[PDB]
Amino acid sequence: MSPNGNLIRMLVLFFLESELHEHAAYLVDSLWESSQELLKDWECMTELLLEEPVEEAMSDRQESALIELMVCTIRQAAEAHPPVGRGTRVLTAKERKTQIDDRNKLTEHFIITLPMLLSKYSADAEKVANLLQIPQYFDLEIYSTGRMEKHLDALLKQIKFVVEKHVESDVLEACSKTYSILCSEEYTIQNRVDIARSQLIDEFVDRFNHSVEDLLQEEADDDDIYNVLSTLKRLTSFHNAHDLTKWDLFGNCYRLLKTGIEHGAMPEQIVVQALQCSHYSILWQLVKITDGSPSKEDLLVLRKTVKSFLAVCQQCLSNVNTPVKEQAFMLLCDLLMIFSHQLMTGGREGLQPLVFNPDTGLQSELLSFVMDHVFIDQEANKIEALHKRRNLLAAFSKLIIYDIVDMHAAADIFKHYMKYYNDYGDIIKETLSKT
Ligand SMILES: Cc1ccc(CN2CCS(=O)(=O)CC2)cc1
Repeated sequence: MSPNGNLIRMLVLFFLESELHEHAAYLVDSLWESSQELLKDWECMTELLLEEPVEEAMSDRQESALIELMVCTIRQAAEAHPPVGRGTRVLTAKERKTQIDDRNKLTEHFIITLPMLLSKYSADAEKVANLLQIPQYFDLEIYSTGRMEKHLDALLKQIKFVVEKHVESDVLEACSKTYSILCSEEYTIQNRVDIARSQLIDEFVDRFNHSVEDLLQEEADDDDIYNVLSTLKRLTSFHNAHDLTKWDLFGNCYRLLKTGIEHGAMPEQIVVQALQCSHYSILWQLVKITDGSPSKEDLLVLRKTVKSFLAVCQQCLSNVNTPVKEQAFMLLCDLLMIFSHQLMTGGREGLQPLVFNPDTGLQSELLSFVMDHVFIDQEANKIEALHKRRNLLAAFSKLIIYDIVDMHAAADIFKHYMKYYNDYGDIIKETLSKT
């Protein structure tokens, strides 16, 4: 109890203080055989985190490590398998019984205590994004069973306060995914969560629409920019996993982008998010059309939308801010792939009107960005910026393979940048072999 408390406290210390475990998941996984009993004392963990001291209080860094360790243990108990990259899969009857009981214990426990945890740590973006990894492991049927509706309300309350207080893509994304999980995985509670969700969306769609109108009718206050950006981030975040097409967000994202192109002066992060939000609106318009039985005008309306947006992402390659150029680029390669001829596969040849072959102008510009932003002359940030330029190349690589761009003009650029490997590589290879 206070014994298990000492062990968990020293465990958080050994993790933080040694460089002997870099990943919490890996430490937990390694101690799992020997210390499963300790590592699932979740009452002890939430107590440490929620109670005030008498004494010796936890530091902010230890609080954070304890949450990350707690969530790793919740995953291991619920999944009953090592974490990704310690895998090698069949459970014994006793492991299956322990998995069921463990899921039951953590579900009953964290349904009650996750609201209290979110409440206390509501400001700390890292901690909240960690704490919201938890409900994905819930046995959601218990929200009915244990007459625990009071605690579902409690969570939705605290998710609302979190979404309202924050703009970090991590946090917003954890809220978005957590609403997804609560909704479409149990009918009893679906109806209640849908209401809390759509109410939350309405409040943000109002704030966004009022902020857009402020910004555009204006010379523009720093408040006008914060208001648009902050509300748009929430809606973009959610628009990935929630179909928000009933709110015409595309229209206002389009105006934000059309204004910034025209008067040249839209803040980079408003352009980037407006781009992402518009893209997510289109993907969702497309899903509703594939699955429905769409009329001729239904298709031709989505066509006009996609053409004006391809045109916006085209013009956005010429914006000064490289984050914009990269977003515009990534969406161009996505969209030109999606609205290729592939679309007409699976007897779906009704969709011909939605196909788009990029013109030469666009292919040339999708060639330039590669030359300018994938192939550049010149710690942690640089291995992250490399994998991104890899994604940007791979994304572009797909348009080459299917001849959506000039597949020859592209290979020439690959010759030009590989030259020093085809001219001196053999000599460099054998030399480095013998050292
Ligand atoms: C939102 C936004 C889009 C594009 C630009 C770039 N600007 C317009 C394209 S251009 O070549 O006509 C002159 C440069 C700026 C802002």
